[PDB]
Amino acid sequence: LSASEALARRRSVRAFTDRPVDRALLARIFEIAQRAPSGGNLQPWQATVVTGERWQAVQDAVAARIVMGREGFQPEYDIAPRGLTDPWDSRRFGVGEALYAAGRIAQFQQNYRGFGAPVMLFLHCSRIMGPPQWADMGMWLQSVMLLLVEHGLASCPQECWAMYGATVRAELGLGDDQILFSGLAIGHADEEAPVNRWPVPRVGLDEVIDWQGF
Amino acid sequence: LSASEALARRRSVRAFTDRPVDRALLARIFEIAQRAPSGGNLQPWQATVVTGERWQAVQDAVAARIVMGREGFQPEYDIAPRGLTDPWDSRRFGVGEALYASLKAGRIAQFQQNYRGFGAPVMLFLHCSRIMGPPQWADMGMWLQSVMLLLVEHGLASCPQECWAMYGATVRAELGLGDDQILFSGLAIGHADEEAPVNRWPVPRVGLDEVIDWQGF
Ligand SMILES: Cc1cc2nc3c(=O)[nH]c(=O)nc-3n(C[C@H](O)[C@H](O)[C@H](O)COP(=O)(O)O)c2cc1C
Ligand SMILES: Cc1cc2nc3c(=O)[nH]c(=O)nc-3n(C[C@H](O)[C@H](O)[C@H](O)COP(=O)(O)O)c2cc1C
Repeated sequence: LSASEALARRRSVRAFTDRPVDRALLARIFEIAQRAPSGGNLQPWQATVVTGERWQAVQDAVAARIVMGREGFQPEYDIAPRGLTDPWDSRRFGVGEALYAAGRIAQFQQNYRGFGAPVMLFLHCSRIMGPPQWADMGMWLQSVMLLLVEHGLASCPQECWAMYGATVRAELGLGDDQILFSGLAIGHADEEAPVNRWPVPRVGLDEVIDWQGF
Repeated sequence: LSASEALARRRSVRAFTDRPVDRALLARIFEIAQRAPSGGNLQPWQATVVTGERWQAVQDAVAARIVMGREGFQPEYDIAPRGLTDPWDSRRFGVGEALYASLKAGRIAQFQQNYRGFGAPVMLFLHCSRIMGPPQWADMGMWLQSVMLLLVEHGLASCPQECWAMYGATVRAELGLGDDQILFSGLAIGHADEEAPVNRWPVPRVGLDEVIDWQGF
């Protein structure tokens, strides 16, 4: 499977089968993903991969947070930018309706069970790391996501876990020197599920690339 | 070429031939790279791709700052974390070893080549709105790595370059970008000189032991 095809076929999967994931395969995938670049070769990404009973523990700890209402929230940072304008948000609303086309509470709690993935990756780093190092983490993460598709697996990046970073970090036994960026649900896609088959929009290049001197 | 092979063969190339880059191919690489994910599908990345005379103007303007010594610096942000400790600090000097081994004064001289994109014919400047936060910066990395892998797949090479953020204001000026924008990084783009010493040394990575923790398996 070519990089183009991997890129094309990678999507945020929100329904996984219970087909087990080969730990050997994941390990091999992480080996190659480490070839992602990073400023100064800092390789600042760190990951705690959980499954089974531990993975169920994280779910329950956060579940406890969730019933606490707005008091249970423990933001690691600002997920949505303060000062998001509505022309930016129309992008999320464009994908937001299509995902669906109150009830919302129900689907969003599925986030916190990783949409049924058997494995959950938690991507974190030292609190000393700055914005370019977070960009390095993105490079690694997208490397992982593409390798998963190539290898017959699927994934869903989830920043929703950062709503409860401290709880997650505590449950993972990570120090308060670490900060949680995102979760990544991992597993085999339910490839007959509707939520996994709608076409996902992107803006046109006219909104992205400016050419000069050509 | 498979995604695994792309990941494996992608390196930070610091010696390019002067074979031009096909504008058409670059355009085709960017529509596919746009399939990168992003929080909320915000797609926060923006890029200004320069070549020829424009790419020469950016070079000259930054060179003017460069001779100003350290009084000329215009950092967009903190490139290296201030107070960077081990294990991390040993990692950059170690790759620093291998990069120069395959080549004070001369050391300095080579580093300044950064500001000519190591001779690359094309330079992409990746930027975004200043409203964007750290998670949006990770979104940009996701996009950038998509581009770098697609290049490799199509026989092109690149060098991501944060060195340009040392003179962000000047670069933004020469590109005509507003101060609502912040420059993250450059990406030098071109055809790799596949006999260059600088391009053939094996690039180290830490073992998974330092990266991955497994729980419940
Ligand atoms: C850093 C990051 C965090 C994300 N967090 C979530 C999340 O918490 N819940 C969710 O449903 N999707 C999440 N996503 C998926 C995005 O909504 C998705 O990538 C975007 O809508 C584009 O859709 P696609 O990836 O299927 O192509 C996240 C994506 C990224 C890159
Ligand atoms: C965001 C970013 C900025 C970078 N900036 C520079 C740079 O300014 N100069 C340079 O020589 N290399 C730069 N690099 C390349 C890294 O040094 C390189 O990725 C690392 O040593 C690993 O080497 P490799 O990518 O060839 O495997 C940058 C990489 C990243 C991700």
